[PDB]
Amino acid sequence: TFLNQLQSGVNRWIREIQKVTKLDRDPASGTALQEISFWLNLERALYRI
Amino acid sequence: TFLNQLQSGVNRWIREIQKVTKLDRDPASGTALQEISFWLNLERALYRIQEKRESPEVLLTLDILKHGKRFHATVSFDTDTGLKQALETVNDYNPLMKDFPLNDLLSATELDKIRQALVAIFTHLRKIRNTKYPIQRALRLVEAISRDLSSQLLKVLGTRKLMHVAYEEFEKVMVACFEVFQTWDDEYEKLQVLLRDIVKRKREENLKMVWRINPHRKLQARLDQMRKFRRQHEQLRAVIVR
Amino acid sequence: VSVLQKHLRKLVPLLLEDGGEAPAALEAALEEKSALEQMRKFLSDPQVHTVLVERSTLKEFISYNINIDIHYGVKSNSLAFIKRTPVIDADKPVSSQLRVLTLSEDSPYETLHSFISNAVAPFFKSYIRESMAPSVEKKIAELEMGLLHLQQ
Amino acid sequence: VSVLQKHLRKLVPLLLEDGGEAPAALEAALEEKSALEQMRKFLSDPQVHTVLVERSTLKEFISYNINIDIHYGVKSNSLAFIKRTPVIDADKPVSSQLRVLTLSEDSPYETLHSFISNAVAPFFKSYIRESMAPSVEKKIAELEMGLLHLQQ
Repeated sequence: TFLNQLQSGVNRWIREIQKVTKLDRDPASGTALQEISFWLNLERALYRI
Repeated sequence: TFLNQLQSGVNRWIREIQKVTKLDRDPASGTALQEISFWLNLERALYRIQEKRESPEVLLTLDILKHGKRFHATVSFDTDTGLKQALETVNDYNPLMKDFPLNDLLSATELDKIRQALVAIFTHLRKIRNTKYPIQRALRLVEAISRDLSSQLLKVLGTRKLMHVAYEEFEKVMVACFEVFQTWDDEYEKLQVLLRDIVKRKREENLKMVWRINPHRKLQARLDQMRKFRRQHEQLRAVIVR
Repeated sequence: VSVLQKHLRKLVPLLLEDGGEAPAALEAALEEKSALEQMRKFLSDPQVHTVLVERSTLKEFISYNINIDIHYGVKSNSLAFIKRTPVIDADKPVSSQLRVLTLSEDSPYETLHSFISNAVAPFFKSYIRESMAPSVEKKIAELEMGLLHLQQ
Repeated sequence: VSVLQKHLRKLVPLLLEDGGEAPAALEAALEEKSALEQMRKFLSDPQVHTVLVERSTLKEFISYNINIDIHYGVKSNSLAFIKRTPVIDADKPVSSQLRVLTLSEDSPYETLHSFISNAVAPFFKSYIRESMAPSVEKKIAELEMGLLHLQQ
């Protein structure tokens, strides 16, 4: 049970890290400032993850 | 085969009645007159579906389906049709959809014509509340009358060039636009009062009616500001001359 | 198309008909080679991902044509599959790549208005709440209200 | 109620699993009194439209509970059964007056983004080709981009 909980929690933590580090600028959503803000937030989230 | 034919005929009649009742002619569809006409069309469709169901051929088909064990098919056709609801709605909206105060207000873009059309819209809302028309229907009639009055005032102002009028012409145009907006608001209030009377008559069902008003006051305020500014411009020209 | 044919053999009669096994209308529609061609195109071709099936009653004689595109009419039990995927996998079920749905026998305009009001906009709203979407929902509601006003 | 349970047995198992009927986990989920009341409310009241039945596998045990609400549980393979009719009548159409929406076992963000891209936007494109619709399509594109950004 501990090992299965560890696997599930590792999956959840990896998902949280990817969600933090994946909110980048969309290909057609937003302007240059919005894309740059998405890229900077993705950089911070990638460092944290 | 004949029992299935009777059951399928009952089900198809129910589906046709449900489709006829689905086209709700709400007051949002157009002005108050447009909502009344849509309600009349929906009531006419419901009455036609009810006549088609209650015709002797429909009765014979229903009897054949019932004798053939198609009680479920007959019940589905009866429940999906809503012929009694359609007939009641036609009877209720007949004494409310006939009146055309919103069109009168739209045609009478002037102050007196707008006041008369708004009064007509309020009276139509009161008559619909007296009839089986909803209190929301009467409020929508008043609101459509007010919106038609505002649109007529805007169209008349665009035709006459009241924004770029002279001193006296612009003052009269601003007064007329303010009067049109006020008459539209008063007609919406009268339609809401008729709808409130209907809702009081139907307190279990009719929860309330909207304030309606018109859809102008801002145009009237701007026109009054323009007239005051023109008077100030004339006074300042006199002062500079002195 | 084996799972695709299996789904239309039982779920469609449970949806388009009163329930149970397929009636003679669906049997004749599948017996028409156009339904088989549409099923084969849906299973093999990814570009073509549309098909229809109908089990109606016409005054009752049933003469229905099943095509490779979504169709609907009046007093007919049409059924079309919403294929979100282009093709069907061999390991997965063939019907698992096509969301089969049966049409109603009521008026298609009012039914389509209700479906736009509470089927696509509700899905977008549910996705947003689980999380643009409100704008698409408002556009769908405006289209439904305009359709109701035009029909009235 | 019983009709909703039968519809979920004949639909969700063909959607969540490879095909079949309600399993012991699905039957036990539908056998809950609160779940039965929720199914009756969905099959009777018009307010309740989406019906969720999940065939879950918790670390891979087959034990699930049915409810009116839809939540992203542990490998909860929910299946949204959105009903179009006010009630699920035995004689009148019920499944044709309803639909089946498939939800993934995990969180539905990626599946919802894919559905918005290729089953909502493509459906709007097909409707426009057959023809507020462009506003709905553009808003759907913006919402799909936002959903992709949120899932990522």
